[PDB]
Amino acid sequence: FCGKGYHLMSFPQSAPHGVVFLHVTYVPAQEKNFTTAPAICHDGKAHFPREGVFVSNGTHWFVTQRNFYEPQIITTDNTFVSGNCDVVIGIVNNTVYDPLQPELD
Amino acid sequence: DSTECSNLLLQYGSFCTQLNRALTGIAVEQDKNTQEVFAQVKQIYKTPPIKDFGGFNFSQILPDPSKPSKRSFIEDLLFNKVTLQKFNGLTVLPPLLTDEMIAQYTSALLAGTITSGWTFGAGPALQIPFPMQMAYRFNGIGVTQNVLYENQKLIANQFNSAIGKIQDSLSSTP
Amino acid sequence: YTMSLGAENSVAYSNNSIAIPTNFTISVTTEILPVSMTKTSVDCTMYICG
Repeated sequence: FCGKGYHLMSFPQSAPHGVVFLHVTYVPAQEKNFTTAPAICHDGKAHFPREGVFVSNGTHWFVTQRNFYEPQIITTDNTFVSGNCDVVIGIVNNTVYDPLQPELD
Repeated sequence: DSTECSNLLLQYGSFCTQLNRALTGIAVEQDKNTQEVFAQVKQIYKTPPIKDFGGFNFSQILPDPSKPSKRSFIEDLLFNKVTLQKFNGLTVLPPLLTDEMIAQYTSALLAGTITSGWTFGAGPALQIPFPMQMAYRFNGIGVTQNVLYENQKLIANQFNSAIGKIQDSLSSTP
Repeated sequence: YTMSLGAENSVAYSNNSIAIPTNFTISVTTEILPVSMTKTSVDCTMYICG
């Protein structure tokens, strides 16, 4: 509607018998290939990302937002758990870090 | 081709040039209309030869490389249901985009939304597995991802059956 | 010649591959729309008779 890309804001400019809109949009660029999984298996339970996708740099699995690469370690705070680990097809086995165990010890 | 008529017609001035200018003006925008509907893709996106989309079957919307213009099955069904000169001054000018190129536009628009999602309309086309595309589109309507992932095989069957019924409702109902 | 509809592109689709942007570009593009035309009027009597 307002320009190509994800619309941020627009500025009107008057013209003789019309209007000129300056559509400021956000265009993603410089993409990288990755490997994804629908969910992460940990303790016989399936973990889905609250907001983002599971990506791996070939060795380690990360949780990143979907429009900008900012990988983060898969914790129990940026994922949610639903069901056992045998119904989702494409599950990968990995560890879901817990921010409560390290303090306890 | 009556000279005594054409000389008399000059007495009315510039009606004839006005009428041709108006008809040419509405003949150019007939091509603009098609251009702004279909020519919305920067590039001609292609579908992977191996078609594993998590159980989703886009065989009746994707092109067939045996049919005329490589039309899809529903597109061919559509072009056989509508099918129901120059004498003196009348001249039908051909469309700028042939049906083959419009079919290529709709194939690229359709192969980019299967592989890349809605990202190819906002920048660089970013690939994503189709099941995971359905998961984020389920997020868009307020349903969590696990509802798609735990019901993937039901959802794919429902989608395939619904496409099959579009085919039937078009192939029969006049 | 016959028109080329655009550059061919094949997206590297597979069941476990994604592409994620690492940077962005902020682009500003114009869009011109007419809103009004000249307010004209013709006197029918004066145009016809004069």
